[PDB]
Amino acid sequence: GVVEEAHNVKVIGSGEATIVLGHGFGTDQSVWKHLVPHLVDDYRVVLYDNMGAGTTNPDYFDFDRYSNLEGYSFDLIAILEDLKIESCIFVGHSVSAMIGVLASLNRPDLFSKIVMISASPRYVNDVDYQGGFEQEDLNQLFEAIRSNYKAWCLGFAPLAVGGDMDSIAVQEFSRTLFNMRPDIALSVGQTIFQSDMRQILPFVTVPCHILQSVKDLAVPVVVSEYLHANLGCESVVEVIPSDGHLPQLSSPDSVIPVILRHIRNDI
Repeated sequence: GVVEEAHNVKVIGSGEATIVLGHGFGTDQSVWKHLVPHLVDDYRVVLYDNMGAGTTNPDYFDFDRYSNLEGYSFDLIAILEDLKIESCIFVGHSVSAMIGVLASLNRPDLFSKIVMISASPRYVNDVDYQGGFEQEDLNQLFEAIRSNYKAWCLGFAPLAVGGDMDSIAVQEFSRTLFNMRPDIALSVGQTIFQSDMRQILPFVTVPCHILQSVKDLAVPVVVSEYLHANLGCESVVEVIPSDGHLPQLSSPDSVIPVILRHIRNDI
């Protein structure tokens, strides 16, 4: 199947009860490796890769399509339609949380709940909003990515993942980051860092569970409070006593039980 192949779609199980898991920048569906084992006996589990991940064909990366997060939301809806899924719990890591939110505005019927891990609607600070970054900080980042990609990957992965600098998770994320084509990494990094989803949050109607590490390079804790205050749906927040932007990969013993409780239990 064309969509299946392009996004490396994997489907594990057959019930109606379905969970779809979307990954963040720099990684792939393997970020879910410590969560999936605990879902498959109860749910049909769907994994996919975002266009532009290093596991995808760079020929399919259309810079205009992906110039806004809406392109990735259309991909998500296409995957759901291709699989004939009528409803799912969507678990979105990092940018995928916002991708799922956008998809839910167009097709709320397809989602019963969104569980977000490491989400942010806006990374750039203004005089009334803390997102974590000044524009000049983002400018430096993009220049690094342009100048020497390998070296940028090696420096960034430990910061993003947190914990011990030579952990297996750091190594894995360095590998997946460097698997991206450099031009695509740069373009998508800019699209994400410059995004702004704040204005649409009041229109969300699907219930959201907002989870993050207490220490996350890209997500100040106040962002979780901001999502909770401004989302128009029912929501709950749980800050986890963990380090890292990919804590489901790097700190599973502390993080997986929290994600599971939010998947299995409704607000």
